Amino acid sequence: PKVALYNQNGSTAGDIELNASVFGIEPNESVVFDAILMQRASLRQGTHKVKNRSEVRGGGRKPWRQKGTGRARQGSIRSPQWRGGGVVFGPTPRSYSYKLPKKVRRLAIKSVLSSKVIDNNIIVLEDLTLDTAKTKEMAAILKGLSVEKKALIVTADANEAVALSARNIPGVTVVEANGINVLDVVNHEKLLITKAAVEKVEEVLA
Amino acid sequence: MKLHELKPSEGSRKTRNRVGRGIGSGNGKTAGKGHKGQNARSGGGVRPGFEGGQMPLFQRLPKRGFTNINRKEYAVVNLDKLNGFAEGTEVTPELLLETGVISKLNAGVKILGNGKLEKKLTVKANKFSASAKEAVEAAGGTAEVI
Amino acid sequence: MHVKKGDKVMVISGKDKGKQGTILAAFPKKDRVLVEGVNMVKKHSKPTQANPQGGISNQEAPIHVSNVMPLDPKTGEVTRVGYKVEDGKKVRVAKKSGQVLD
RNA sequence: GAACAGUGGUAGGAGAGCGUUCUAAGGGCUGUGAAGCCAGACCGGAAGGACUGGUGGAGCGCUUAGAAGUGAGAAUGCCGG
RNA sequence: GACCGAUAGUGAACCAGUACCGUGAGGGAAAGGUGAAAAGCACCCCGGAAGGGGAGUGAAAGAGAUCCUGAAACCGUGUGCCUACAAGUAGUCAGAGCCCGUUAACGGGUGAUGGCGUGCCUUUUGUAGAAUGAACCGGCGAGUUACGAUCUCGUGCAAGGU
RNA sequence: GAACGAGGUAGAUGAAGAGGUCUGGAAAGGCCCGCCAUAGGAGGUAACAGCCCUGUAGUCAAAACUUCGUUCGA
Ligand SMILES: [K+]
Ligand SMILES: [K+]
Ligand SMILES: [K+]
Ligand SMILES: [K+]
Ligand SMILES: [K+]
Ligand SMILES: [K+]
Ligand SMILES: [K+]
Ligand SMILES: [Mg+2]
Ligand SMILES: [Mg+2]
Ligand SMILES: [Mg+2]
Ligand SMILES: [Mg+2]
Ligand SMILES: [Mg+2]
Ligand SMILES: [Mg+2]
Ligand SMILES: [Mg+2]
Ligand SMILES: [Mg+2]
Ligand SMILES: [Mg+2]
Ligand SMILES: [Mg+2]
Ligand SMILES: [Mg+2]
Ligand SMILES: [Mg+2]
Ligand SMILES: [Mg+2]
Ligand SMILES: [Mg+2]
Ligand SMILES: [Mg+2]
Ligand SMILES: [Mg+2]
Ligand SMILES: [Mg+2]
Ligand SMILES: [Mg+2]
Ligand SMILES: [Mg+2]
Ligand SMILES: [Mg+2]
Ligand SMILES: [Mg+2]
Ligand SMILES: [Mg+2]
Ligand SMILES: [Mg+2]
Ligand SMILES: [Mg+2]
Ligand SMILES: [Mg+2]
Ligand SMILES: [Mg+2]
Ligand SMILES: [Mg+2]
Ligand SMILES: [Mg+2]
Repeated sequence: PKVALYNQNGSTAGDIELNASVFGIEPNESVVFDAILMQRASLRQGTHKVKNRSEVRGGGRKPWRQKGTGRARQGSIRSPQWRGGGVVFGPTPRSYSYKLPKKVRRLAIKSVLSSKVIDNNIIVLEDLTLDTAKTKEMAAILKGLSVEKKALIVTADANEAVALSARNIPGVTVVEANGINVLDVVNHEKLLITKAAVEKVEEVLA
Repeated sequence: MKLHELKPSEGSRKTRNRVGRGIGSGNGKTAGKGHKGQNARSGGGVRPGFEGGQMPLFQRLPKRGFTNINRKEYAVVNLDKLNGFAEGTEVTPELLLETGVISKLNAGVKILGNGKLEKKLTVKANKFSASAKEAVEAAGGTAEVI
Repeated sequence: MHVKKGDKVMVISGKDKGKQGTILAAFPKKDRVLVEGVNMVKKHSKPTQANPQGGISNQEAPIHVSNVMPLDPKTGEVTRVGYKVEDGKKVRVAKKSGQVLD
């Protein structure tokens, strides 16, 4: 699709034609849901455990004889109904990761990119280039592009100065073209992407 | 999508049933297991195929046959699949495998005679059905064994 | 601590906000200081061997060190603290002016 | 929306929901008083939900989705009173 | 860290492998929170003291050490309605009288008297059961997870899929 | 055996608001304004702090002991 091309300073240098196979598909909402859920599950560390009745300290002996005392029969002071007892079926360390088919992954990232173009929240830049790695300059650039809220900045390769300048601004994330991903795209209002990065994204996804 | 307005595909996700959580649910108390007996017990139930001591079906019936060490399975290709190639193509196992017409070679390609072949082809395969050889030669082509 | 016994400071936070005084004592371990005329308390002391009258007594209670700032020598306004080395000897400097504090 | 019919129920099958803790994203509330607690003649078909006042003195809802140590009146249950 | 938050999480947030138990091997607890700061209540009064009542401090003392909150059982003080001719699974529906006055509703409290009415749970052909379980209140306390299988539903791609 | 380099075992330096004003026991909160940011990790501070403190990013540092690296007969 046809989109305005901008400079850093915020002046429009004509238009650029984004590949329709990437930026012009009908977004598959069910696929994007699945990709978001899958990606958030991948982030979980899953480090959680309880002690069952075997793992709690002590508890070997029968607390009192089976018959004759008038008490309920009990097998261990760490049986699960005892205060201080083992837990029945609590958490155990585990992974929550699973893989979607590679074609579903392709669809999902195309969907959210193509949805950014519909919502007019893509900003293609001629190039993005800071003289000094200075946060004040990045903040000025984002002001100029009318980037009020959160934004994902996508460069073709690692750009140390852009990375460093945006690092400390809240809700701005810098990423290489390789590093683009569904959750980062959907969780930033504006997508600032360089023309070099657009070409690099198209290369892979188309 | 927006992370604040996520919505699963209708019919993609159901709520799990949680038994033994009160009478209103319809699986309170006995948790759907009925009353007593081996099937209601924790860890309970007889092993698969057990018939409570009646001689199990598998044990009533005789073992049959043997397995050949040297069994050959061929990747079979019917004539309809050869129809997808270009005219005058030298169809080989390596091409079939590369194009994705077959997934695994196994003992070799065998050509079988299901469907119709219009296109003339030089088919090189390990085996042919009598039908398939005839059908390849009838279309003008060649059925070389390799 | 960024201030020490004898420093003139301004109280920047509390009931005594905007009150200047001298640090009478520092308590590094608690990160508190005692500032003259600041954070006065009425201690109800019984008769002892030392003071056999007893009575209620107005004394300073210490405040958190992060509620005081040293004053800039030049302007007389609160300053943050830096360190430079003069004559092979480290000194505190008012970040506001550049002037040495001590 | 109309008509017509139906709606006792144990084991049990099926469905639709309520509430709890945590997370993410919106959005909010709160020292001009959060949660909790106490009280009331309010609201919803139920699970339940508000509002007002008191106590309390710093945290907490809401929406959508996710994940579960997710709901107790009984076990001569365990611990405390 | 879509792990715990003081019955949890380590047995152990605290002087815990302690105290305590056992000849011994060994078993094995309970017990966190004044306040921002001790400013931890000078002084007066009752009392032998404990403990109070003032006065002070403090935002707060009904934050005073048994010190954040402060439920329930349980124990009391006061009193609006009822109660000493009555036969009671204790309610429910009917109902005067008396006392009140609300999230304002064909309201609230009490209840002479009338009708009806054998708790709950478990287990049973059948339980008010003279069968079982629970003194009461509170907290804790039971279909989970992993890896495989299969079916339904959903999605992607499709003679291919991965 | 030495030399050199990078580490470890202490540390050092380190930007920017007591901004005004409201409520309050207290302001880190509200409202209205600034500013720093290779630093908006964290903890603390009389309520919730990038700019109050300890710090953080970055940049430096070792007498001594120690780790690793580098160099010096078909
Ligand atoms: K069942
Ligand atoms: K309240
Ligand atoms: K019980
Ligand atoms: K314990
Ligand atoms: K009656
Ligand atoms: K009996
Ligand atoms: K401070
Ligand atoms: Mg054991
Ligand atoms: Mg016996
Ligand atoms: Mg435990
Ligand atoms: Mg079911
Ligand atoms: Mg049933
Ligand atoms: Mg039951
Ligand atoms: Mg049973
Ligand atoms: Mg039976
Ligand atoms: Mg059965
Ligand atoms: Mg500083
Ligand atoms: Mg009926
Ligand atoms: Mg809570
Ligand atoms: Mg549970
Ligand atoms: Mg109980
Ligand atoms: Mg507690
Ligand atoms: Mg414990
Ligand atoms: Mg002994
Ligand atoms: Mg109170
Ligand atoms: Mg408090
Ligand atoms: Mg208390
Ligand atoms: Mg009579
Ligand atoms: Mg009478
Ligand atoms: Mg009778
Ligand atoms: Mg019988
Ligand atoms: Mg029995
Ligand atoms: Mg009994
Ligand atoms: Mg410094
Ligand atoms: Mg407070």
